[PDB]
Formats: sequence, structure tokens, C-alpha cells
Amino acid sequence: YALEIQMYTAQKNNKKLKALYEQSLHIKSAIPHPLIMGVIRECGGKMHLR
Amino acid sequence: VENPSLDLEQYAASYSGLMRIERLQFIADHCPTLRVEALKMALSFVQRTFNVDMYEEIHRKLSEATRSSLRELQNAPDAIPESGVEPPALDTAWVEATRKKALLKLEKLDTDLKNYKGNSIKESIRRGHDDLGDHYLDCGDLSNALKCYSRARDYCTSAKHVINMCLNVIKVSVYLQNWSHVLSYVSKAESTPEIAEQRGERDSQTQAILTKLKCAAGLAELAARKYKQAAKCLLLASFDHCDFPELLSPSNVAIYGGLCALATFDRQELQRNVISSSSFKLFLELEPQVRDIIFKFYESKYASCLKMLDEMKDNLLLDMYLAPHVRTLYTQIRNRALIQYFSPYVSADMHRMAAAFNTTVAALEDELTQLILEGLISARVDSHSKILYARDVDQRSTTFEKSLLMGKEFQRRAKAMMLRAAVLRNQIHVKSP
Amino acid sequence: NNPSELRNLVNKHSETFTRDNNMGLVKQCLSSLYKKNIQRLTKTFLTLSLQDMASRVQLSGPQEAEKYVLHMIEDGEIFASINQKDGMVSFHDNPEKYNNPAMLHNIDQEMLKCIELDERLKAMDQEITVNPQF
Amino acid sequence: HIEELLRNIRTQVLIKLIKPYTRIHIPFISKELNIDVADVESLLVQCILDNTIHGRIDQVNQLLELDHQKRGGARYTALDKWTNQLNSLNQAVVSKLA
Repeated sequence: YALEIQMYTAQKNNKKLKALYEQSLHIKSAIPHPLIMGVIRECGGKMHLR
Repeated sequence: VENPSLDLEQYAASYSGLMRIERLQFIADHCPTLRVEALKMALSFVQRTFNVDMYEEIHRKLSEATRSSLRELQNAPDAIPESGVEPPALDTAWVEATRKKALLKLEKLDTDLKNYKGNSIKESIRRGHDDLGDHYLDCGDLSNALKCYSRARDYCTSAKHVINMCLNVIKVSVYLQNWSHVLSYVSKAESTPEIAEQRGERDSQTQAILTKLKCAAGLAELAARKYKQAAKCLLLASFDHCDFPELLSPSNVAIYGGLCALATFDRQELQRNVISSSSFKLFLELEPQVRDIIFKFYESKYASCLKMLDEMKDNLLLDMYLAPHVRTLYTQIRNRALIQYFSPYVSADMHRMAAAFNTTVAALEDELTQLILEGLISARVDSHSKILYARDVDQRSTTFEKSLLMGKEFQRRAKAMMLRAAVLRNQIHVKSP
Repeated sequence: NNPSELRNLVNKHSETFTRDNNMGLVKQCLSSLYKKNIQRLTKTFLTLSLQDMASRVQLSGPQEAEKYVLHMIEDGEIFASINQKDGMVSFHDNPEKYNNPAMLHNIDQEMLKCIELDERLKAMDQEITVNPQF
Repeated sequence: HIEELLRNIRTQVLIKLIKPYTRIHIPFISKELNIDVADVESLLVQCILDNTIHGRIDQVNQLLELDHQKRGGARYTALDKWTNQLNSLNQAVVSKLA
């Protein structure tokens, strides 16, 4: 999901990034503390500001 | 009127089956230039699907359009040889054949339905009723398709099976042209699968049933002239459905949800529903004209907004469902816009006001007079030097005068009652003897 | 709210008016429309020209616009002033501010009427109280 | 976003400023914010409609007739609601007779 978000931010389509982000949230509960959670968040935050 | 900057190609392509032929014929009727191409696009589509009636009727209008000296289509090829674009004529064999095959087809489907009734498996009976139902819609027979689907109903055994049928029934109900049936059946469909689920069908749902039903309701209400409610149901429709080639193309939802909101909505509602919404946002993006219109109206950009608005007007008027509403909504956008202008200004200069609404001072004067009397704008024109002022209402003057007046009429009715009671008690009324 | 049509109607309907003999009253209803048409303008405008009043009301003479409000000034159906330098009419509209003692006394007089009206009703309600109910 | 942030500061600053006056001039606020009269005029219009500035404009003298013209009102409107029900009530009661 992260690599996909890294491609979709460079390609620049706002729509797909929003769906990717919601779909990634469901998985989040059983994750511990990783780097991946900030990377995914980072795109979500920007889309929220828009 | 005319305005040929309605892309004919897109309007055809975005539709299919009966809805396409029907719509195309509406636009050909209202616009002069666009008619010719519309009749050919209609005829190419009518040759497929298999319907006889449209072929006779559309070809009849084409036979007027060429043959007369009124139109320019008689001397247009200046001789009829063969070519490739050449006005066609009726084919005596095609019209019998289409009907013959349609009828023959119906018989195959009936024979199939008969064994499914014999086998007594409910789902096979229901599928049959769908197969007979769908054929009646290709041949052109509007009524019989609804009867087939009605029968389908007591063979249900799942929330999905109810959903398929109601949508199918909705397809038919548009052609009968009664909107109230769409609302009963959409509600029925919405209620049946757990009030449109309770989980999002897990992560997401493959095809949004939710989006189809709101958009059908929104079309029904627009027409009803329930306009505020029509924007309200429709905005929630998303691009999930992708396209609808048997009820409402995705271009028209953007137009409908925008223009239908702008007329009747106040500022709080505009920001909350049309602007902040992720859902409507794909639609706003789809055509920038609808979007620019909303912001420009909101920003007090009325001069840019109305200029884009007149240009679009005649195009939106060629649209079948949308056309009687253009005038009603446009008036509502202007009279709301007039209030909306006077809210921040105690004292406004009329020349700026006139220029913003794109009418002359004189015209604008007569519109305002109407708003002061009928409408709520408590303002007075100083027409001497053209300044719009600046009436302060007084909560006291209106209550005191009313209390005193109300007191006169209360007493008078009481006096009137004593006189009524007086003849009744001593028992006289008018008599001929 | 158009006098020209009302006028044409009165000649169409004429024989009825005469046989029923509420002639002359029917004439007043026509003048009262012209009064209404002038008075609605007041609500809308602070200042309006006489030429402008005259075209819209269909008086067709600014001289008559000035004559019509002046009749109404004496009557006290309108609060207005005429500016013959500018060729305007200025509307006022401020008979009461509602904080006058004049208004207090008027409201006080209206209460005495109510208290007597109630007293008529009490004697009449009591009268039915004496009568046996059905 | 930076353009929006600039507008955001100026808009909050305006709401603080507004309070000592009931007549404040547009070239005075434009000068204080550090922009021309026309963008301030456009901001004010949008602000009254959103109701984060209270009042109306006098464009034939370049003033803001800010609102602090409040008094009571609450008594006067309650008497109006009371006054409208009494008309409907008298009409109703007298109409019951025969």
C-alpha cells in the first residue's frame, strides 16, 4: 500500500490516493509500531488538507 | 433558439437502448441545426436493439426535413446518387422483419418460462420473468415489461433478488412516466439489505447499490420540483456506479446537483453539502463550468457567474428532464442573488449593482421594487442620485401598530358576535313568507 | 393592479350597475386603485420622480402626480413632501415612534373599552347560567 | 496554502480591531492590513454573509456601519408572537357560535 501511494503521489491523481488511504486504515489495528504507519499517514494528511 | 455548443456525440454515446432514442428526438425537436445529425445517430441506434416504431417516426421527421424548400436539405447534395452519406428511405422488409423476430423471440422466452414454472424452482421462474421483461423493452412495448417484473416479486428469497427486481422495475417506470413508483421501490430496496448495510460490506462493496438508488430518487424529485430535496438526495451519489446508460449519465448528475442546489440553498447549506463533500467533488471536477458557477455565485462574483450562466442556458434547455426547470431555477438564483447582494450593504451604489447583475440601472430598479414589496429586502431607493439606502426596521413600530390594530378588529368581531347572538336568541332569520 | 383594465370593465358591466343602483360607488373603487398604486410606491422608494410616478401609475402627467399626493396629505393617507426644485417626491413615513406619552394615553383609552366589553359578556354569560342548560 | 494563511491572519486581526468602533473606514483598515481597498471590500462582503463581521457597508461614503445598534429586541419579538396568536384565537372563538 505504501509503494503504491509512493507511485500515486508522483503520478498525481488525488482520487485514488484518498481510496488507498481508507482501505489501508482497516489493517492498522493489529499492527504494532512500525515506520510504514507514518509513511501512509503522510499522504493522508496532505489529502485532508486539500 | 439555437446553440450548437452542446456536444451531440457525448450525449448519444453516454446512453443506450430506449433512453438514447427518446432523448435524441427531444434535442432534434428544440434545436434547428443539431436535428439532422441527431436523426442519423438515432437511426443507426434504432437499426440495432430491434424496435419498429421509432424507425417509422424518426424517418418521418427526416422526410420532412429533406423534402421541403423551407429547409436547406433538398438542395444540399444537389442530386441523389449513391455515396455513403445519402438520406436513407424506408425498407419495406426491415420493418416487418423486426416485428416478426421480436414476436418470435417472445415465444421462445415464454416456452422457457413454462418449464421453469413446471420445475417449480423459484429463482429459475424469477430469471424467466426478467428475460420476458427485458425483451419487451428492446421490442418497444413499455407496458408489458412492468407486468413481467411484478410477477417476479413473489419468488424472492434474498435481499439481492429484491434489489435486482426494484432496479429493473425502475427501468420500466421511467417509460410509463410516473416518478412516485421510483420512490416506493428505491426506499424498499434501500431498507431490504440491512438499511444499506452496517459495515460497508466489509472493506468496500464491489458495485454500489446505494449510489444507484439515491441518483434515481434525485431525478424523481428534480422533476417533482422538490428541488432542495433533489440536490440533497443526489449529491450523495458517487462515481461508484461509474455510469448509468438506462437512467442518468454521469455528466447530468453534476449539472443537476449543482444548479438545483444553488437556487434554493442558503450559505450554510452550500458550504456543508456541495463544497466540503468528497463525493460531489469527482462531479465538480468532471466539468469545470458547473463548479466555477457555484464559487462565483458564493464569492459575490455575480457578474462572472451570470455571464457563464447565460451561455450554458440553451444547452441545458435541450436536455429532456432538465428543460422546464431552467427558467424556474435561473429566476430563483437571481432573486436570491438580489437579497444576497443587499445583506452586506446598508447603502449600495446602483450602477455597481446593475453592472454586477448585467442589466441596465433602469431594469434593475424595476426588479428591486418587486423585491421590496413581495420579498423581504427592507431597503429604499433614492432614485434622484441613484443610491440604494438603508431602511432600518424597528421591531417596536411593527409590534405596537399591530397590537393596536389587532385590538380594534378584536373588539369589532365581539360587537358583531353580540348582534349574531341577538337575532338567534329571539329567533328571527330571513324568510320569504 | 391596472386601472386601464378596471375602467374598461366598468363600461362592459354598466347596466348591472345601474339597475342595482350602486352607481357612483363603482367609480370610487377606481379612484381607490389609483391611491393604492401611488401608496405601494412609498413602501418601495425614498425618493422618486413625478415623471416616473406618472408613467408607472398611468396618471400621465406629472402635474397630476403632485395633485394626487396633495389631496392625500390633507386626508392623511400619506406622509410625504414634494420637491419642486428637483422634480421629486420625497416620502417620509413617521407618524409614531411609539415612545410618546400620546401613544400611552391612546393604549390606556383602548383598555377602558375592553374592560367594558368584557362586562357586557359577563352579564350575558351569567344570564345563560340562570337559564337551565339543555 | 500560504495565500490562505495571509488571509487567515488578516481576517482574525480584523475581528479584534472592529470592536472599539461602530463606524470604521475602509481605507483605514486597508492601510492597517497592508493591502489595497478593493481586496478588503471583497473580504468584508464575504465576512458579513459568513457573519464573522457584524454590520453593513456604506459604499457612498466608504464606512462600515457595524452593528452595535442592538438595544433589547427580545421583549419586542415575544410580544409580536403573542400578538399574532390572539388574532387567530379571537377568529377561532367567535366562529364557533352557530
